[PDB]
Amino acid sequence: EVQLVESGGGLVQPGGSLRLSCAASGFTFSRYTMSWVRQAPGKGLEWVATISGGGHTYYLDSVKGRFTISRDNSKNTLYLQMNSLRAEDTAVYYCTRGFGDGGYFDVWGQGTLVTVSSASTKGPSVFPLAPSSKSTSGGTAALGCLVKDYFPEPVTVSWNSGALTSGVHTFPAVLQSSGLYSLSSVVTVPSSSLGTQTYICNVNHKPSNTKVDKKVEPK
Amino acid sequence: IQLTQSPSSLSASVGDRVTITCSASSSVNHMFWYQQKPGKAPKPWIYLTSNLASGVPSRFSGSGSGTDYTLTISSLQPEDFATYYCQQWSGNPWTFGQGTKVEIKRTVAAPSVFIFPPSDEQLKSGTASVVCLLNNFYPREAKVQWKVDNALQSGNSQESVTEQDSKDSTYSLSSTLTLSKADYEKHKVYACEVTHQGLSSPVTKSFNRGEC
Amino acid sequence: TQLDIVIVLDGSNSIYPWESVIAFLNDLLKRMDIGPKQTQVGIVQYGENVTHEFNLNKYSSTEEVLVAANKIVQRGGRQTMTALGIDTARKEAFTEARGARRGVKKVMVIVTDGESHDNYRLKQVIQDCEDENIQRFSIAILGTEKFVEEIKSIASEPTEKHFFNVSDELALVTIVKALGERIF
Ligand SMILES: [Mn+2]
Repeated sequence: EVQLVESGGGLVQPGGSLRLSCAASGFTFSRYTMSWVRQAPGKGLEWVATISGGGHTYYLDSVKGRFTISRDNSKNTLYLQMNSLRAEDTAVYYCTRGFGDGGYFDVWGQGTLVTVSSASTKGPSVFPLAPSSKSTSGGTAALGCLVKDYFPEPVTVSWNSGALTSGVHTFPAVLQSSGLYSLSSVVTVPSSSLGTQTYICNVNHKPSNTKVDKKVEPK
Repeated sequence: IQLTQSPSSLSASVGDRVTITCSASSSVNHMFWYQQKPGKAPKPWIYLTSNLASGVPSRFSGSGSGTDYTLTISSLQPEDFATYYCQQWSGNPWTFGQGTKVEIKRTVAAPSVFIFPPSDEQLKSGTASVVCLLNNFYPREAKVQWKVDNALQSGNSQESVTEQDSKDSTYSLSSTLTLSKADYEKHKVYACEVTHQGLSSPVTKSFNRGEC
Repeated sequence: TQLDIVIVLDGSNSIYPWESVIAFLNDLLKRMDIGPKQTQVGIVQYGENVTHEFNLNKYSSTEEVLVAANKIVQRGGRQTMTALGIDTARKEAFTEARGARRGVKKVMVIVTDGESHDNYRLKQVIQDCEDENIQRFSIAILGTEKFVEEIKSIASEPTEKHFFNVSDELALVTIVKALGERIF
């Protein structure tokens, strides 16, 4: 089928810049008017900019003069250069193919996280949430990991390198008073499997090329 | 032009007929709809008012004119559970509605709770995190209260709730009590009381510093 | 003989590539005998807004018009105000002040590739055009029935001798002959 594949997201400091690119494939890119749409944390969708098949660029007022939408039909890639970024600008951005004069969003990119903040990238500290009498209830036990004081998003968490998926709940993150993100990935397993089964949680914070596996065992 | 959808949120059970309304501050010739599932990018759902995208199952239908438009699901399916946005292209800037979230209404289910004491390692850092876990429940409305040495907490704790489970349609919530290594050490009991529609009376999980 | 022709070009974002549209104009215009006492031509372009490319009495020669036409730039548009374009060509372009010759047949040629965003008052506009005896030839780039119907309605009765269908921007040319003679 058709598709847009974004790249270029990341953390930038207030007033800095960055550039998202979106690779189009599956259709005659040059003809369509492409756009960028953003979604702020816990918010809805917002039209950012647009460039027609002919080069006319359009912009949401708030980003007017701070953003520049362009395209390079030689390599079917769309672009959103962002300078003078402010906090309001943090969101996940989607490039998007349009239908007609472009107002109908035909196809979408996977999305890419753009965070602007003075906060400095920082790997998470991963502690264990070991199963116990407190983490026991019936034939099932609960255990998990606490990924703490990291930034920016996002961190990935899997269990036993992937062989343990059922009953896993790695919660969405939350901003701490400290401005550092934190989250716990939790799983429920047969109580009986604690004495013979070993549980490891794999955490990976690409934003700081960090990767730690924590062995979670009961006292 | 401003688009305001209603309801903003709605719970319904499989088989129910759902109808989202999108009202526009100014009249428009058409309305578009996108369906966004948690953690994924929006998906074209209904264009030119009633035209269904390519994948959209025929139970979906759009309609309207002027200032009032509507998306309708004649027979709600366990898969149609996501949040729908209406969008207009008649006026500039192009805008979306605040979106309407639709979750699966299912039978009540009491949450299993678990409490986790600060790790040896983390404490060896100067900070202590205590985590209370409410697991696989429904309705979503849950309330967690921390109590230290039977002292109700009100200061610093932080909750996070998962998204409705794509399997059992439940919710899982985590309350995390965070205090300094200093404070955690001058107290004995740490507890979290859970209150939920599926619980005859609040449930409490607790422990004393140390313990096993 | 002597007609005041106003061409209403769709230049909204969707139109692509502009060069084909202009080639269409070239072919069409070059076959004409433009002059203060011959055929007069004015071009209007629309999208989100409307602009008077050049008035009916701006150029007194066919080459002057042929040259001005090729210099027209696409102004794009996030919307397609076909209704506004036609109404503007009517209430403005066709006023003596812009070169509308007194008592001369008024001809309008519309070109578009999308459902107008102002479907509502398109009925009214075409109406006002009828009350003013404006022969209308419409062309629809299909690059669809609800659309085709929208455009045919913009044309003058007999719909068949005033409406043209095209597969895409490119095929526009493959119509200038018939369009040209139909408007004779
Ligand atoms: Mn158009």
